[PDB]
Amino acid sequence: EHQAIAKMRTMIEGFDDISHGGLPIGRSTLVSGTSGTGKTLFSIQFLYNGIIEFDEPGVFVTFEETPQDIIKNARSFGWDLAKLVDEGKLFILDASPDPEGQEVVGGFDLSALIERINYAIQKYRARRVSIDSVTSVFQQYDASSVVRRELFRLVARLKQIGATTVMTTERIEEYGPIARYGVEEFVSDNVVILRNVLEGERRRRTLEILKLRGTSHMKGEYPFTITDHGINIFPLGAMRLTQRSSNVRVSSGVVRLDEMCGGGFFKDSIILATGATGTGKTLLVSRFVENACANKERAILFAYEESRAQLLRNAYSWGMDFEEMERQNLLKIVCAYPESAGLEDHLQIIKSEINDFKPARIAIDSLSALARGVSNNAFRQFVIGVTGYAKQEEITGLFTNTSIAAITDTIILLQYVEIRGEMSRAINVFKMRGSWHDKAIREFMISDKGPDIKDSFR
Amino acid sequence: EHQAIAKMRTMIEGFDDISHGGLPIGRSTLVSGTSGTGKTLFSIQFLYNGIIEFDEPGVFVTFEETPQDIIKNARSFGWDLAKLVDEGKLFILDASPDPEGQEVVGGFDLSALIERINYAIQKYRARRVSIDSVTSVFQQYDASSVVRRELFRLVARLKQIGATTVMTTERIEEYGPIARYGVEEFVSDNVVILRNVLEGERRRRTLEILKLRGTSHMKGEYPFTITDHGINIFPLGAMRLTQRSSNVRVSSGVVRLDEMCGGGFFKDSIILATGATGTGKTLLVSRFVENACANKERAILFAYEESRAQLLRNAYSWGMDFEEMERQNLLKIVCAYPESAGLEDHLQIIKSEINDFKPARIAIDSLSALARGVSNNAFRQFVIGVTGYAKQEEITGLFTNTSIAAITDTIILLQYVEIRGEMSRAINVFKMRGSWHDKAIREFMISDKGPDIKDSFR
Amino acid sequence: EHQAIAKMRTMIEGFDDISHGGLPIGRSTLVSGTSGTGKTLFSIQFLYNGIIEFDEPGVFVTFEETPQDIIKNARSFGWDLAKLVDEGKLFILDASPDPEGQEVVGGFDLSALIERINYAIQKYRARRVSIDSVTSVFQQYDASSVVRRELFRLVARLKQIGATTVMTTERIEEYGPIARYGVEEFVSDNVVILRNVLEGERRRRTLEILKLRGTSHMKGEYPFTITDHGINIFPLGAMRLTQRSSNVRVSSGVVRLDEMCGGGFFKDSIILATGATGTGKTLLVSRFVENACANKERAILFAYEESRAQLLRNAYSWGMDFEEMERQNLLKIVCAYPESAGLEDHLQIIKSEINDFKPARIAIDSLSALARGVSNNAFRQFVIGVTGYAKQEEITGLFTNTSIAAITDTIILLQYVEIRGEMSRAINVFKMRGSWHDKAIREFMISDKGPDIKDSFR
Ligand SMILES: Nc1ncnc2c1ncn2[C@@H]1O[C@H](COP(=O)(O)OP(=O)(O)OP(=O)(O)O)[C@@H](O)[C@H]1O
Ligand SMILES: Nc1ncnc2c1ncn2[C@@H]1O[C@H](COP(=O)(O)OP(=O)(O)OP(=O)(O)O)[C@@H](O)[C@H]1O
Ligand SMILES: Nc1ncnc2c1ncn2[C@@H]1O[C@H](COP(=O)(O)OP(=O)(O)OP(=O)(O)O)[C@@H](O)[C@H]1O
Ligand SMILES: Nc1ncnc2c1ncn2[C@@H]1O[C@H](COP(=O)(O)OP(=O)(O)OP(=O)(O)O)[C@@H](O)[C@H]1O
Ligand SMILES: Nc1ncnc2c1ncn2[C@@H]1O[C@H](COP(=O)(O)OP(=O)(O)OP(=O)(O)O)[C@@H](O)[C@H]1O
Ligand SMILES: Nc1ncnc2c1ncn2[C@@H]1O[C@H](COP(=O)(O)OP(=O)(O)OP(=O)(O)O)[C@@H](O)[C@H]1O
Ligand SMILES: [Mg+2]
Ligand SMILES: [Mg+2]
Ligand SMILES: [Mg+2]
Ligand SMILES: [Mg+2]
Ligand SMILES: [Mg+2]
Ligand SMILES: [Mg+2]
Repeated sequence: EHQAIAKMRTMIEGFDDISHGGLPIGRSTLVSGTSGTGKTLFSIQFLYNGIIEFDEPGVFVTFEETPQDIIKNARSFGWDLAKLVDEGKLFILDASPDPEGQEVVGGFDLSALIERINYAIQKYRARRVSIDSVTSVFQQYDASSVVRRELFRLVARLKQIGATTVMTTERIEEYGPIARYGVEEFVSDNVVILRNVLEGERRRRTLEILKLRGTSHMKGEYPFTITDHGINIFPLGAMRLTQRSSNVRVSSGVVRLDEMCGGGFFKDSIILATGATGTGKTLLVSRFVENACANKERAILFAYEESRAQLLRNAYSWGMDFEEMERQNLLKIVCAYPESAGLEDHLQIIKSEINDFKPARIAIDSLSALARGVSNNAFRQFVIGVTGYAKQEEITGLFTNTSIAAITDTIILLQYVEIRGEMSRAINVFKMRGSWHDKAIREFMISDKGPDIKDSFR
Repeated sequence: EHQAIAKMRTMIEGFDDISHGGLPIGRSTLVSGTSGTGKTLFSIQFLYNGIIEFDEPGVFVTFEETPQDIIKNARSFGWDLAKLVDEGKLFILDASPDPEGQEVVGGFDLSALIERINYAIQKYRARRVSIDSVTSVFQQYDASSVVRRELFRLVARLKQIGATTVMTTERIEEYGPIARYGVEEFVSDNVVILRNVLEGERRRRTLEILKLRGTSHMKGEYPFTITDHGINIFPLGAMRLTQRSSNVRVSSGVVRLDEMCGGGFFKDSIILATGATGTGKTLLVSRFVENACANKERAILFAYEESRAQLLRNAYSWGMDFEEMERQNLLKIVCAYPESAGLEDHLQIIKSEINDFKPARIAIDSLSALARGVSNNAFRQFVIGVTGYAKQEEITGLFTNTSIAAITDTIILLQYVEIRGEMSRAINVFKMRGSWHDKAIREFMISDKGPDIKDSFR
Repeated sequence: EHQAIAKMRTMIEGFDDISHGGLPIGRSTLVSGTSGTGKTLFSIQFLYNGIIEFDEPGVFVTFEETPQDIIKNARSFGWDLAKLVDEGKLFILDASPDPEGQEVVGGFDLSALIERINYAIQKYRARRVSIDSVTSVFQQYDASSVVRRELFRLVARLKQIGATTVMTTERIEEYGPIARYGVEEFVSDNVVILRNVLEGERRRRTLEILKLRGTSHMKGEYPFTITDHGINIFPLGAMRLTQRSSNVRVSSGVVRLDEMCGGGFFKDSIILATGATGTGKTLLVSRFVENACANKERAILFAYEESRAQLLRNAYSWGMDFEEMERQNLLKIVCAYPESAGLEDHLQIIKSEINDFKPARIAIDSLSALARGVSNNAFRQFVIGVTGYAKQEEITGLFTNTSIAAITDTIILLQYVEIRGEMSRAINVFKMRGSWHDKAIREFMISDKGPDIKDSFR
């Protein structure tokens, strides 16, 4: 209702839409998670994007890893930190100890740990601080009520200096307490929790903001993925659309099908073909993709239950010759496998290939193959993400389901009808959005040229 | 995006496809698991394959087992370690204690344990170190925050020496914490966890890489099996195929069936026969196998619900004489039992027999017998593995199911039809991939010669 | 692939098929289980069968029971130990303490416990050692990391002496850790765990080998039963068969059933009669059993729902006179009750009666009565065990099920058909294996003589 707390953009893909503008300026943040969960590179990316984009130097405090290993690990993501250290922008502070030697109590914060930090801040004019593994200095005393004053004096002193801070903490369990001692969540103003939960012999990374005092955020768990470019969080939200085309109807391979359905599929719409097995869905996918090369357009076919070479053989059996249209770079075949990764990584692969090839038509074969063994919520998230990315990029998408409906625009239903001791077939344009769709039920046969929709069942 | 961390191949079957090229060079690795889980021989195999293939000497540090027992245990797998000790390649270091004597604090790392290791490394020019049961030296003090500095100084010193290291740690629970003290996962760069989980009065071994800092890997649990040659992990992934045959259609036993189905089964395809009990599925399996001897080819029949001798009796009742074609080594019968082992063991037996006999036809009788009592995910993994190995080796496979479909290529349906107070039968080629398949529904009878597909039900 | 570890046969019924030849020679073995689970008599039987069969003397170390009580407890199983002590074969060593007195630390191993053991081994030339309740000497100090070196020096010293050793350990929980302190499973080479799990107000004993270093075994839980002769484990595995009979077809009580079904039931086959209640299944069982006395053969009827006297009354109502054929010792009736014991106890009773009477025909009435309230897996094991023992002994078996099928050879289906306001019946030989089986559906009535298969339903 009035003035709010100013925030700082982290430039991590997807985090700034979750926290409503970034992290608050001048306050600490706790990033706690179990082992192997992705919390060391969060601070690395938070420093790197701040240096590169807005030209803000930052410091990095280490407790377990030497700086050379940090630079070597960050070298795999593409970005180089040794050059930025040479330029005097970034300063890796070392507080990890010697492999041999003695100790007394393990030092103290205002002894040297905050003094060297403050000297480096006033020397490099840093704006962002990333203290990593604060649990590595409190470990020497199992004194759960004594670490409160240590964390409190650290957070208060860093607030007095006036720099944005990210702290990192370890867990033991996945859905238990937020940290080890059950103290740090009641001290830090901002809490971010990372999970790596194992269910059904598969892992799944999620991110969650627990509290930001004095401002608003999004509540719940949001999935992410560590890739070659770093952490990639997936948010939600519908931007502006240009859906009002209504006259840029495109063909659907079969001209007899386009006699039905009002004159062709809309350019920005989701088409669903459904039916039992062996009924002719891959034939419709093949027609839909192979029609695109006649207008000199690009198209991608994601196959999830066929072995490419088999697709080429069946296509040449129908008279298609995907190899020729693959030579001219008008068709791409991915030929993946459903259990090779999770639905999250599959969605990332789909988005990367769509961005790489820039097509005009997308055909995902057998969504029902991606729905075997996974949970219902994850599959629903995958379907919504794929459909939203397809409709936002103005791409005609065709999906195949083996026997969602409130999301798709057109539905073609295929089936078997037993006639006189023989198994025939039938086709039916079940629904459309904004067109007349030929309410008859006609039969068809898969000949040696393709589908041939015959007269009705009267 | 840039230069990555160089890796070292362990030559374990299936591990190099999971970790994307092996283990990182010059960094430690934690292999933690419960009792009896296969973590001692992981290090033995990691040393042995490194010596044999690439000629890299290595050292083995012991804490509980005397070297003679290690050599005697490794002798059962076929490989001999005493000769390699004589050649001066491998050096079993002993740090296990005397059965009688005294102690002070149990020694220390830089006292003698790292000094003898470093002396042996500089003496034998070793490249691979396998410290086994590091928990056997930290046990004397229940000081969970004090073992952190010990493990850290060990890992850092071994990194300074610059050798690839594999450490071994014990657990108490299966799905609880990664190790005993909840510390070692936050110290070591690489974590590998082995499980031996008991569910439904059956055991199942799985392997999982939890984190590799600075590189990529596969996430989740992957099953393995300890055999006469060592650990045999089962990866995933489809290599190059030669599916584009389309012309090397083979017969299907019954020439009347080959009048249907377009002219025979394809050479590289999966055939599924389905129906209720008593409808004649083993008859089709018998015809399919006994056709192969007419062209002087090899064929295997995996029986899972019949007692060999009963198969012989029923075959002689149909006129097959399996002894004659078994005497010429053109037919092999396995005669196994479903609850005698798990699905991974069954798949390993199938693969070993296929590799041993080099056949052209595989007939697995009653997949529905293997699916009783097991979980759904394990059965799906078994089906995909068997089908992938069959289609990779260019082998015609016939599977029997008693009343999957998206993986098979042809489907034959059998059923009962009650006509005029009598129970008849019928046949129906339900689907095919890349052929015309005679959409009629005809009856057949199991006479004293075999099946006789009669006219239609009009 | 090469030379393996030599093993020693324990001669316990069923254990030598699980561990592939017995226990390894010269190494310890941990037998841990909760209270009342059957681990004291395991060592007693391991010593006794070694003395009796292979003429190997042994020693028995006691910690809580005086030797006189051990002899008195072993006297109930039939075997006598006092005679073997007199002959100088068995030596029951005593280490249990005095009911009154003092102590210092509770002694020590190399003080007297291993020295008296070694003296007895060198005196009696013993080969087998059975130390019982090793937890009774480490109990005085709750020092879970200090018992490790004690167990280690005990196992190493016993290996140096060179005798096969069986140790016994206690638990508190059923599916928790293997022992009390979570140490002994990481020390001993061989681990055997006994369970006595309570589920559904019933107990069930199982056995499991967890690890044998350097050799192979069976993985999972295997049920056993303590009887008058000792522990009796139930393994799996199909030996040689003589199923190729095909010409010894026996009659089926009703001759009108025998012009159907090809000429009679096969002599070594499993017959299943199924249908609703009140349909006439016990009549078929009665005919099947009472046919056997006409050829002067033996037959057993296991009744599980009816009540002896009632069977006699209904048989005399049908004209059977079971008392006369019982007087000549050609018929035996068991007259048990389903909830009187567990499925393993029922299977053991069935096997004992079959071995005792040496019959030619078994009729188990109402398998569906044994399947009420039990789990699915245990019932499946019961069915497979009964069928395998019946087919291995060359015994014709008839089973009754009230409305499996992939294991039985013939199926007779019985039902109700409502005709014109009256409830009739029908019969149908649903399936056979290796014979022609009269595919019609005929009716029958239960008259005052027996069944009368009438004409068909056309
Ligand atoms: N280039 C990469 N591509 C894919 N995944 C990567 C890549 N680099 C690292 N990873 C993954 O990211 C994770 C590494 O996380 P990071 O080391 O930054 O923190 P952390 O392991 O959670 O920290 P800590 O070890 O202190 O608990 C691992 O799961 C690793 O497999
Ligand atoms: N040359 C051909 N002549 C006749 N029919 C053919 C030919 N090639 C393929 N078919 C037909 O292809 C059908 C197999 O199904 P199809 O490959 O069209 O996939 P789908 O049922 O749409 O879906 P899915 O790929 O998920 O099984 C069979 O019914 C078969 O008749
Ligand atoms: N030749 C073999 N064939 C099959 N299984 C074997 C063979 N040799 C050993 N095994 C099995 O491998 C396992 C032995 O594992 P290994 O001795 O390498 O380590 P571990 O038992 O996990 O170690 P620790 O005892 O320290 O916990 C056991 O399950 C054993 O039954
Ligand atoms: N000599 C024979 N004459 C007539 N019918 C026979 C003969 N031998 C076997 N049969 C037939 O065999 C059938 C038994 O089924 P079959 O052994 O063919 O297996 P299936 O139904 O394909 O599957 P399953 O392996 O589950 O039994 C019976 O219906 C019976 O009619
Ligand atoms: N003759 C017998 N018939 C049937 N069951 C018997 C017979 N004798 C003993 N049992 C049963 O066997 C078990 C006795 O086991 P045993 O005394 O050998 O060891 P344990 O009870 O497991 O040992 P501990 O008391 O040290 O825990 C009891 O369940 C007892 O009821
Ligand atoms: N003397 C009789 N006259 C006519 N019918 C009789 C006579 N005795 C018995 N029955 C018949 O016995 C039937 C009862 O079923 P029956 O005792 O044959 O067992 P079942 O249905 O095969 O199985 P279960 O004994 O397991 O319930 C009744 O339908 C009844 O008609
Ligand atoms: Mg880290
Ligand atoms: Mg398809
Ligand atoms: Mg070990
Ligand atoms: Mg069969
Ligand atoms: Mg006892
Ligand atoms: Mg009855």
